[PDB]
Amino acid sequence: NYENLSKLLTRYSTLNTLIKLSADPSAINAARENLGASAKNLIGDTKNSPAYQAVLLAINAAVGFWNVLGYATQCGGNANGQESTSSTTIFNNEPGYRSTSITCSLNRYKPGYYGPMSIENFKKLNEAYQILQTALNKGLPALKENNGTIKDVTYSYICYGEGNNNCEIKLADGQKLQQNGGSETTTQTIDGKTVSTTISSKVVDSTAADNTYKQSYTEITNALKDVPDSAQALLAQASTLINTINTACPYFSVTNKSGGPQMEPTRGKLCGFTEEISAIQKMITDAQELVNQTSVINEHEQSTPVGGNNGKPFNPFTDASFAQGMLANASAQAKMLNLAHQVGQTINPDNLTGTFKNFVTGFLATCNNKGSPPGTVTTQTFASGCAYVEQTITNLNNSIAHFGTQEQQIQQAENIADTLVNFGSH
Amino acid sequence: VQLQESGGGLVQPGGSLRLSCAASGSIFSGNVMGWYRQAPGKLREWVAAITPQGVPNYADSVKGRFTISRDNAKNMLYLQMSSLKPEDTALYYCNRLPNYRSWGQGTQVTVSSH
Ligand SMILES: CC(=O)N[C@H]1[C@@H](O[C@H]2[C@@H](O)[C@@H](CO)O[C@@H](O[C@H]3[C@H](O)[C@@H](CO)O[C@@H](O[C@H]4[C@@H](O)[C@@H](CO)O[C@@H](O[C@H]5[C@H](O)[C@@H](O)[C@@H](O)O[C@@H]5CO)[C@@H]4O)[C@@H]3NC(C)=O)[C@@H]2O[C@@H]2O[C@@H](C)[C@@H](O)[C@@H](O)[C@@H]2O)O[C@H](CO)[C@H](O)[C@@H]1O
Repeated sequence: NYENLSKLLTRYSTLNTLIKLSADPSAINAARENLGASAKNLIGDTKNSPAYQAVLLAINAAVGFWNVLGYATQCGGNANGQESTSSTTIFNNEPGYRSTSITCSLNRYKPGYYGPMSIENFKKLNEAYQILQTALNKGLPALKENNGTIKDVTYSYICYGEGNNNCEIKLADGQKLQQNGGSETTTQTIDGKTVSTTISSKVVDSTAADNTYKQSYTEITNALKDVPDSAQALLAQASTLINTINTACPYFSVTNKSGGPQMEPTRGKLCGFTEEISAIQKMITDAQELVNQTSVINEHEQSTPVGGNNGKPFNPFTDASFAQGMLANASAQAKMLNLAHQVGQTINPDNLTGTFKNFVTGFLATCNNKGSPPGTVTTQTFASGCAYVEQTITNLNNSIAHFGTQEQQIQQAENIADTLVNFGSH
Repeated sequence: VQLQESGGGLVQPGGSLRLSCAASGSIFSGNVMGWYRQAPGKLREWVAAITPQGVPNYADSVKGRFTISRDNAKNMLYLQMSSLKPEDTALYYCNRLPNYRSWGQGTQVTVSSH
């Protein structure tokens, strides 16, 4: 228990300095400029922002997980999770085996746990997937630009074969969507905005010219309009993607072969990737927490200069009501940056082990496409991430390494504010 | 979570020094690491950083003079310091980026003439 300040500042000399800076409005104003600039780096910039890279990384890991495993994942049946007798259902723009589609044509077995994925669950997964790929392909916006949209996300699936009822669309009046050329509007909420979808139905006969299934089919097109692309929006989709996979917990089976890296386990149930799925969920959650710091930073601009209220010298004990704002802003920035770092450390294979490590290095953080733009599904996407997972970790690191000064400024600003806040009680 | 710097001393200007930091693997592994210094009357200033892949970057005040490297097998971090001016006199500290909130003891570097 120290009696006085000189004995206290003998030992901790940086504290003397920090007091001198707390009394000097030009020092204070410099700190507040820094907070301006470092804020711009976190939420206004993209490639140089750890926050941006961490969000992108969380999204990419969810997408990549499905790009790795979706082709091996067994799916089938009819509506409401029922088994089917001869129902083939095909989703376009999905990473199937040697294909840009996933066929779900497993008949007879009941969809469910350690079983086929229901078409209901696929649908739910696929929409999240289509939106994420579309956004990745268009490139994500800076964190603060949370009011933009994707003009158009469009995806189709097709149902064929006797008894297949997966393209029957009910609608809220209880009326069926007209199967030949029906077309109807739907809504849902995506971070607090109402998004319309134009859902439409087409029938194509067996004998139609170059219907290559020589089987008649119903095609469902879904056209979403003005889909929000904020972080908070795409994380929620990512969350839906991975939680869908995880709750449905379908059976899957990959054939390993000789040569390549080796899937462990080769077969089982998707939710058996507990370590992988946990981390992806944790990444998503931490990116949500990080993004929520954006508003705290915005609510507390630091661009108004601060002075000795009346042309007379600055008094730290009375002239510094701005300090609670400045403390909260800096703490928000620090928190973003930590969260950002936490996100990369959850998936970075340098700290992984075992089969989880062999998942990320052998599969997730690779791409067998032959480098195409993000969001691209090709006939070699399957069994590899193809979501720039390594490149994204590398950039998160590079962004963090290039934030060394900025991080020190934030700390300094925080202590200065803290110091003022203190003086400011009494 | 431990950070231990060594290697500093007193030198004439134009001198060089090799700073070392043993970091725990929790700190080091898979992390960007970096060097910092704290001169009398100033607050800690970031000096350099290096990614886990070995990409270095530096502060304008030391670019061209200092070199940062990491031995990924020994959880070790180094600062090769050349052409030392009196302005580089400071306690030097090592840490990951973003920082672990408990800093090591640091190592004193003092530069002065004759
Ligand atoms: C109520 C509603 O609107 N829809 C639900 C309904 O869907 C089926 C019904 O509408 C019936 C009414 O007859 O029609 C089915 O669709 C027909 C189309 O009317 C027609 C126009 O192109 O073509 C039929 O295709 C033919 C053709 O592909 C040939 C070529 O090989 O094969 C025919 O079937 C063969 C059969 O496979 C052979 O074994 C054999 O013995 O001969 C016959 C031909 O006599 C094939 O049928 C087409 N039928 C089918 C089964 O595809 C509706 O089927 C749905 O719509 C089509 C276009 C596909 O999407 C199917 O998968 C759909 O199920 O009842 C359903 C329950 O089965 C659903 O609930 C619908 O929502």
